[PDB]
Amino acid sequence: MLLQEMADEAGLDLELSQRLARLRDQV
Amino acid sequence: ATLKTMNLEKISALMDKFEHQFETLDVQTQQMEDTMSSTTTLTTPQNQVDMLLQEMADEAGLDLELSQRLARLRDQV
Amino acid sequence: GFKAERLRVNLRLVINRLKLLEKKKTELAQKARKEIADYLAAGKDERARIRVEHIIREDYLVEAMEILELYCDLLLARFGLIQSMKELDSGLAESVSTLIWAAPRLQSEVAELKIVADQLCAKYSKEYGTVNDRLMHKLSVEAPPKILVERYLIEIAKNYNVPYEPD
Amino acid sequence: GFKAERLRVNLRLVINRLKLLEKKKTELAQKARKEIADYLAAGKDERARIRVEHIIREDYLVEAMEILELYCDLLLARFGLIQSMKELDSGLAESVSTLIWAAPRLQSEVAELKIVADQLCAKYSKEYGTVNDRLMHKLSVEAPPKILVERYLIEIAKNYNVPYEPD
Amino acid sequence: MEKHLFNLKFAAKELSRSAKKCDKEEKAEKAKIEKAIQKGNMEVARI
Repeated sequence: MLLQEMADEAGLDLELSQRLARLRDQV
Repeated sequence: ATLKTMNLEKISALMDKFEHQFETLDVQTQQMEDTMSSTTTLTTPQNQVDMLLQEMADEAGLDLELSQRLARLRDQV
Repeated sequence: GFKAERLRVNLRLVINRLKLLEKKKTELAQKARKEIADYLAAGKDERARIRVEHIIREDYLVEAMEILELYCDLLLARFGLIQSMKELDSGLAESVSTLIWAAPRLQSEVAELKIVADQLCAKYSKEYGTVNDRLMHKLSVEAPPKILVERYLIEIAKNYNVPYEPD
Repeated sequence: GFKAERLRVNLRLVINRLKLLEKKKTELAQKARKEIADYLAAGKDERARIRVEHIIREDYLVEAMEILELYCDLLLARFGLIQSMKELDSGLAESVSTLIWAAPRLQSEVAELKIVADQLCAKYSKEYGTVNDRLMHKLSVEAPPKILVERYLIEIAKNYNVPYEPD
Repeated sequence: MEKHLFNLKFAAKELSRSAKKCDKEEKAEKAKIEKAIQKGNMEVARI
């Protein structure tokens, strides 16, 4: 996020744990 | 240099933020003036301003009670 | 603890604060019936009905304040009996009971009713560990009837010469 | 958590913000119907149809804002019942339900509806873990009908004295 | 116990000065991020 912020400031333009936990709970 | 440090997307975001902040500031000054009127309501009665406008418009030739009735009607129901 | 001079001072402050609030809120009603007439002239009717509900609540509040001013002046007149006796008089029971009742209902606009009710509860803690019904109706958090609202709109339209059509 | 004074302050802020947005968007509609007439005078017709779709959406948005302003003023009138009761009144259910519904639909232009809907959900979390149909139609993300667009063009052409031919 | 009290107060001052110099070096490294992105060095910017 810090690289995204300081690249958008210069104008360059370049959750998951819950999903994988529920999928481990499934199988 | 200036068009890479300030893109058209950054101009668009800056201008949307400009416009929305002046919207919020106009809401601020609206409620400010509302309080500044409500604080000094006793020095500006509405009837005196109305009759004064009627007088000074009739002088220039432009040509533009209830509390008791509503109190009795609240007494009725 | 009950202090008599504190109760006398705060009753006089209640009288003065209620007089100023009566004048200010009648002037605010003068200001706002004109904008209700402006909504009626613009044609929006349910908007004017809701604004009329606001102004009916404010007028009930003004009549409630003059009832409480009457009762606080009654306590200032009978303050000798208050300071003398220890048992609550029958001529004082209505006033003391409705001021203790109406002080939480009017905590925001008159902050001295809290002190007056604390002094009256400290004076009569043996009785309280009656209330005026018209005053309870005017302090009641209840929507006014629609026929009252419509009637209110009718007289606003009559004073400001705006065509309005009821239900 | 529900805080009543926060909800009252944010309802007044919603009323003020919606009044300012109504004035500003009606003025923007005044500005943009002239350029729709300019496209009709230049001869481009489908371009004017798409601009008319924009202005129809803006006019539906203005009527939606006055409906929400009516409902927020209704909550400001019945705020005593809101603060008193714990069960949702039948006269309040429509207003509370459509404000909780319309607050994600109007998150961008009125940022205080998010706070108002959070306070209403915190107040009535026991009921919500109804909505006005005309208001849902005006907030609906759906293209307006072509006959409405054509009709809209006809009155723009009539006001600005431009020859236009429908379908 | 006065020697250990002096050492504990000196250790608290050393930790506070370490926090100050790290908050200064954060601003220095952010200025270096800006200069590296202006030069176009993304691996230097990530470092």
